[PDB]
Amino acid sequence: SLVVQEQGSFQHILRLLNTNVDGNIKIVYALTTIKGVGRRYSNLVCKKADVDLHKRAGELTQEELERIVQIMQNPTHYKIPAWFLNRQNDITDGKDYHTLANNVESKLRDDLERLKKIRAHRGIRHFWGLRVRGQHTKTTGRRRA
Amino acid sequence: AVPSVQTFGKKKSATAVAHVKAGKGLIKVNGSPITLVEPEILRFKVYEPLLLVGLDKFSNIDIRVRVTGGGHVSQVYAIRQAIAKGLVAYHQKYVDEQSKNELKKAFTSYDRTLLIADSRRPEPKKFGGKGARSRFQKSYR
Amino acid sequence: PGTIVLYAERVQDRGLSAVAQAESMKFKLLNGLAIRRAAYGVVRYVMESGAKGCEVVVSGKLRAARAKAMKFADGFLIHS
Amino acid sequence: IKIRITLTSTKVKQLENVSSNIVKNAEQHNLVKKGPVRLPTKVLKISTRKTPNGEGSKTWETYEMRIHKRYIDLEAPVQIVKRITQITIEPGVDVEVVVA
Amino acid sequence: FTPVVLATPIPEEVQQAQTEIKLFNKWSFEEVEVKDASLVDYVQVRQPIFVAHTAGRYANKRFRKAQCPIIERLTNSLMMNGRNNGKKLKAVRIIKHTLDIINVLTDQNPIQVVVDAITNTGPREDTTRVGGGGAARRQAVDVSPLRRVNQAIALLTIGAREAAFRNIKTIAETLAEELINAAKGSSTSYAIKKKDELERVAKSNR
Amino acid sequence: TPVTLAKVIKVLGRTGSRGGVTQVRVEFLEDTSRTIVRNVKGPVRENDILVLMESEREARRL
Amino acid sequence: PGVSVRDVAAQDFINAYASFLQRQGKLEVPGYVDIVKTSSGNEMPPQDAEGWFYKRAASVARHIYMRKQVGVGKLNKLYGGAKSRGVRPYKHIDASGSINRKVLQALEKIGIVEISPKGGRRISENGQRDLDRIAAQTLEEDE
Amino acid sequence: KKKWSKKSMKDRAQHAVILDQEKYDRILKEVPTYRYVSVSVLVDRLKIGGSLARIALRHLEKEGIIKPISKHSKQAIYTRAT
Amino acid sequence: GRVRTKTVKRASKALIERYYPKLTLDFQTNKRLCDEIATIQSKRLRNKIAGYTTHLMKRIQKGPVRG
RNA sequence: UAAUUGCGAUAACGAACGAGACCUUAACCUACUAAAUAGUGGUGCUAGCAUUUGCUGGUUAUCCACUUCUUAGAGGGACUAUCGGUUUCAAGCCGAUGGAAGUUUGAGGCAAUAACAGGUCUGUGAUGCCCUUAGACGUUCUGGGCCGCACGCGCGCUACACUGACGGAGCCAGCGAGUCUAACCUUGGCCGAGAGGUCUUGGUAAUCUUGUGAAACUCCGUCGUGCUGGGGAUAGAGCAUUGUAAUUAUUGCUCUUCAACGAGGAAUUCCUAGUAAGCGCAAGUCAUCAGCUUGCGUUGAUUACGUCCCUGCCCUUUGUACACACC
Ligand SMILES: [Mg+2]
Ligand SMILES: [Mg+2]
Ligand SMILES: [Mg+2]
Ligand SMILES: [Mg+2]
Ligand SMILES: [Mg+2]
Ligand SMILES: [Mg+2]
Ligand SMILES: [Mg+2]
Ligand SMILES: [Mg+2]
Ligand SMILES: [Mg+2]
Ligand SMILES: [Mg+2]
Ligand SMILES: [Mg+2]
Ligand SMILES: [Mg+2]
Ligand SMILES: [Mg+2]
Ligand SMILES: [Mg+2]
Ligand SMILES: [Mg+2]
Ligand SMILES: [Mg+2]
Ligand SMILES: [Mg+2]
Ligand SMILES: [Mg+2]
Ligand SMILES: [Mg+2]
Repeated sequence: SLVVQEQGSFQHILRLLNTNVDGNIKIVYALTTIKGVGRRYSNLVCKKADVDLHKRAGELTQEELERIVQIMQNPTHYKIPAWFLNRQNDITDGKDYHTLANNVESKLRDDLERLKKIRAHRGIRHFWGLRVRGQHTKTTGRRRA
Repeated sequence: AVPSVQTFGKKKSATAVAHVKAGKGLIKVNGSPITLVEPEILRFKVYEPLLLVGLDKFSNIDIRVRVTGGGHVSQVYAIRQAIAKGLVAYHQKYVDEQSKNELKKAFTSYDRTLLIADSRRPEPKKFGGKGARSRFQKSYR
Repeated sequence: PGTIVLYAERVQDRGLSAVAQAESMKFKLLNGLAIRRAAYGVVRYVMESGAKGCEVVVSGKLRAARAKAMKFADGFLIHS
Repeated sequence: IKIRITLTSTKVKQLENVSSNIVKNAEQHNLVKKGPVRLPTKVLKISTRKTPNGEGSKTWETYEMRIHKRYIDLEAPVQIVKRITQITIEPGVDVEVVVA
Repeated sequence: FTPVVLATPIPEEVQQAQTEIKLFNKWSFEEVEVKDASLVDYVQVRQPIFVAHTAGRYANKRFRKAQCPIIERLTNSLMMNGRNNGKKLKAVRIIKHTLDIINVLTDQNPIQVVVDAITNTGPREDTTRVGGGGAARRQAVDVSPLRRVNQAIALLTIGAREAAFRNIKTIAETLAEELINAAKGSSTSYAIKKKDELERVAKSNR
Repeated sequence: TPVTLAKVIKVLGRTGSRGGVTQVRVEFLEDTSRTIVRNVKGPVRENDILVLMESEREARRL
Repeated sequence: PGVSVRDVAAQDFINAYASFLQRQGKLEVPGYVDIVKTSSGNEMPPQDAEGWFYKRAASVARHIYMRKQVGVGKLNKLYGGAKSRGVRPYKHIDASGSINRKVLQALEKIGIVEISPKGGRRISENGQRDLDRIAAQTLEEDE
Repeated sequence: KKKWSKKSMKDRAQHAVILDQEKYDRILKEVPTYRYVSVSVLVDRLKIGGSLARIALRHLEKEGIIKPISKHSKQAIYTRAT
Repeated sequence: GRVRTKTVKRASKALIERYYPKLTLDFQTNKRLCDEIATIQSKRLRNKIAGYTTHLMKRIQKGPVRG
């Protein structure tokens, strides 16, 4: 309907959570390149941080950005019902967490070497590099590497 | 009593019972006038019995149809057959054939299935294949 | 008790019964009669009783290790 | 009274015979009645592989039992009513009479 | 023309399309005479239809498909390549948009454009295969007027489908520029380029 | 670009090993009443009109 | 001349009623709006998001006027869709029950629809009154 | 692990999404001399994105530069108002 | 193919051999009388027999026929 | 001729089975019998808008009338009918017309003689013989395995995207299944994002689930040629259901991780009209579990109407050093 000209404050790709956040495309799908944030979480985070969803993430001022990443790193304070979270009742402290950029693969490795060092079936299955969810392995996953 | 006839138009599994009587001449499709069938391309397919004979012949008779069965496309062809059959059957019972004779050759020269339901019925599925004729696949080595 | 009763009736046209003749062939074979002789008597009895055609087939090991089948029949029988 | 007589045979000739005898019984008993209302025939399909083992061409086979149902509504005193239950019995014909 | 009001409000546009002239959605089936001979009474004009959707039967006989209108034959070839099998309502809507685009560009009748597209791209010669034996050989033959129309519809719809695949242009406008170029003759449409290379093979294999 | 129009007057039969080519004899509209024999790739009917890039042809069975 | 919901197109009627209830803004807000997918088969929440409780209320208001009685079970069957179950083939799945139940509970509060015998909910005189006025509004906006 | 092909890549076009003042007035004089305007017209031409090709198309309606003939979704057909 | 079997042809041949001052070149009256003049178990067979008799009446009216 | 189907010829005449005939099913019946367990119209009560007659509805003990649509029982109809060609001018064939239907009307069921040393003793308290028969190869209990993976194949399912994905609306089927000494198909109310839980109800069923408001589809919107909002494999955390028991996750759900795949090489399969193909639904097995099968419906193409080139089949003649017969 209406088209604004342009701002001098537009920027290309930017830095949040020590990730290379792609600009130039919409904000909901911009935060999806961060590991730990998908389509549902980025849509809800932007909704609670009262940014308009139509605006491209390449044009956004400062004070919305760290507000957005504050809701990411502290979800349950901003009325997230704790079933959106990736890592709830974690393994150590029973609280509800939402892992993020360098935490998602961090919690991935420490669960695995705990499972390896506890000598459970899932640990040695992951150690051998095979399928663990009970999939048939006779005729699938042949070019595994 | 009022002068009233009733017909039906058929398709694969869609039947449209049309109640044709005398009046101002509203045409209804199950609760709603003709302009709201909503495939919006087959809408003009339903106008086809009306546009072929002129809207003056529909000024004295009101038609209400009730269409069940089939799909959206098949229900449309049930209406357009029930409208032409109901218009003809009214002119069988109450007025002269000179309307009827010019009604039927107006229909049948244009599109044959306006008055007669088509004979194409589904074939039963057979074992050894997904369809009536097709098979699964053959393997040898 | 009292809801069940059984009635016994003589079967009309005893020759015109496949199940009565099959048991007639069955107990004749285990009595010691020849397979050809027992069948030919049964096939003769069926058309003597007023049939149109008959056919008795015996399959199994007869006078050999290898099994085969012989088909004794007369008259005409339809199949389809 | 409003009793119903429901017939649920599988042989159509005897079932139509029993139904005809019942409706002709009430006709000479000058009774105004509901006619023989004919329910849709139930087709019981069973599809099986013809082969006992699993070898050969996958040939299937659909066995089928056709059950025909018919009910007649009748309104007469019980001395009449118990005699329709006494008569009109045929092989393979299930006859049931219920009240109200 | 006479405006007649009725209990259900009949729009004027459907009234004008009814009594004034039997039309398409807005197009006329007159002055659409095919200039190219030998394809008369094999492209179907003079038989008007309001929409391309008709539940006709032309697979019963041999030459019955020639009596089907060429708009409906175009929609039937539009619903191809797997996932579009069936879905004829999309095929009619694509054609309706296509004829609109053929009206704003090259402002003549869109029905006249498609019948010029059919006649220009129809291959008049092609090659069959003789019994090759050691090596296959091509032999040039003439083409029936029925196969000339059938090849024309197939070549136009294939070129539009390939052009609209994996690019921002929609199916309606790619079919429009295929029909515009085939009516003109430019060797940039896929339909014309396949025709000349088929006739070049026929010329060199007589 | 000379082209010549001819009208099919009598269908002779099928030819080709797979049967896809039809022998027809055709009558030219221009230069009337001189007739040759041609081959047709597609479905050809009586009173079909053929166009030919060249008319200097007899038809031999394939 | 007599106006019914059947007398006007379905799409522009629902849009008119949702905008009317947006302009009014008095139904309810359940609390878990803008977080829910409205069905198990959906995978990401409605693209509109400044509403859709009012498009849904408008749709069921017309739908209740269409039929005699529906419950929450019939609405889930209506508003369901094909669920992309990953690699496995598509299947019809039911819609989310809490939205349609809270829509009807919100719909009960204003008085636009009421409870019924034989189960479910049913339109009444005041309910169809509000439906019939904007149905009259729906065909004078063309002028 | 055989491709059985070569799988050549593309040219990697760089259509910008947001416009600027130099691109803003560019569609004002250049929308005339288009005989047919659509989303695909405004993308094969100057390199604005598809979404703004819809937004600037609706923008041209409230003032009025190009005329409608059909307003179907997924295919908007628009000619020049003379 | 509409070739008629010998059961139809011989039943038609026997009716022609026996009931010439009878059924005529109209199929409808021939079907309505060959049903009671001959015990035929099937309606399809009865129409086939009555059809071929009418075809034989047409052949008879134009010269003699063999058999 | 689809057909040793028939015309006919004739050292053969009269026959029999197979084909056909037959049976089932899908089409037509405003012609018969009827039908609150299917409907339709009118009359009552009542809701609303316009009010001026009207329109859209609801209503089980409000009745009245009818069977067009719907279910059946008994029937009728189609025999290539009529016409025009062609053929020793016989069987027939081709075109047009009428007809619901004129590819034996469509699709099936049944299906000869002779065989295979086809498969099955793991369906059978059908079995001859051989083996075993109390630390039994009997039966039963516990825990595993039948899923195990460096690889090779067959049937398939998702896809590689704008003829699209996603979100709102719109909105339509048919085949069929369902509780007794059991606990089935479930409507409605309530809670929960969801899966699901709870209080009830109807149905031994044309009555209730169920109009199975199915899905592809239509219409508005967002995206935008980017392995991208295409695709969702592989993983991680948690919530529920079935079951005594789910760990090598039964299944469902919520969030996150987002791999190949850019249309497929040599090759190869199925198919002539409501058919292929797209799309779902019911049933089977089932406490739970369909990417399978048997069927049903929705949308619905293109291209021959031919030939014997390839692979095969039938009949005649012919040559054969072949007979477990060209392997
Ligand atoms: Mg299929
Ligand atoms: Mg493209
Ligand atoms: Mg929906
Ligand atoms: Mg009432
Ligand atoms: Mg048959
Ligand atoms: Mg056995
Ligand atoms: Mg044992
Ligand atoms: Mg196994
Ligand atoms: Mg198999
Ligand atoms: Mg959609
Ligand atoms: Mg149904
Ligand atoms: Mg996706
Ligand atoms: Mg799909
Ligand atoms: Mg199942
Ligand atoms: Mg299985
Ligand atoms: Mg092969
Ligand atoms: Mg020699
Ligand atoms: Mg030898
Ligand atoms: Mg050799």
